[PDB]
Amino acid sequence: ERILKKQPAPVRALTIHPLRRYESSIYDTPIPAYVIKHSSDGVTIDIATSELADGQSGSTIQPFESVPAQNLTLFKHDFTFGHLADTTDKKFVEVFGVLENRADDSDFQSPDMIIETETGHVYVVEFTTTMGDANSADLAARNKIAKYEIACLDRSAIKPISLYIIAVHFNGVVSNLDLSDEEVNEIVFRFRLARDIFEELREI
Ligand SMILES: O=C(O)C(=O)CC(=O)c1ccccc1
Ligand SMILES: [Mn+2]
Ligand SMILES: [Mn+2]
Repeated sequence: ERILKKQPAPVRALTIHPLRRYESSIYDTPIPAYVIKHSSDGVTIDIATSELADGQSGSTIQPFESVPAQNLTLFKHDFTFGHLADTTDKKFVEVFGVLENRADDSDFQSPDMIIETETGHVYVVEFTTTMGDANSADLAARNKIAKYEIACLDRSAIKPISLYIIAVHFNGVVSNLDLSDEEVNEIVFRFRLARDIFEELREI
């Protein structure tokens, strides 16, 4: 029995912390070689993690990164943020039930994460990437906010919601999380490697 579930009710509202621009500081860091291995189910990326220095950026990458067939088209997105979410996409209805007397499209939207805490707070997290610059990253983040703001606001009448975004570009991150330099660098480092592996997968 969990006592933190027995607290008075929090304010039921939508909270959005402001977006901030972060710059990567990956200053000439080893990037691991890779070989794309044919598998029964999708591919497995054989990545030479032994080439990396202990604790350098990229230390969250696994020696063998499985990419099942069903996750292939979102590889760039999912490899980039794979150290933060095992998987992505959870439907609103799975956490809130149907909002109104009748279901509608907002019940079946699925941001990359919907996290419910014992204290009764819900965190909605959306990841996105861009091949553009920091200005393109800020625009992609604002587009994800606009995509989910209505569903979050309506469901905030049930449990309070905080909506977080991470948008990655080649040289940094736009996010309303409060990220360290090392956390920014991990996201960017994985995105940069993901871009490389993608140029190969698309040719194959
Ligand atoms: O674009 C993103 O940032 C997504 O997180 C997309 C996503 O979930 C998805 C799922 C199924 C089909 C197309 C996109
Ligand atoms: Mn998604
Ligand atoms: Mn996403």
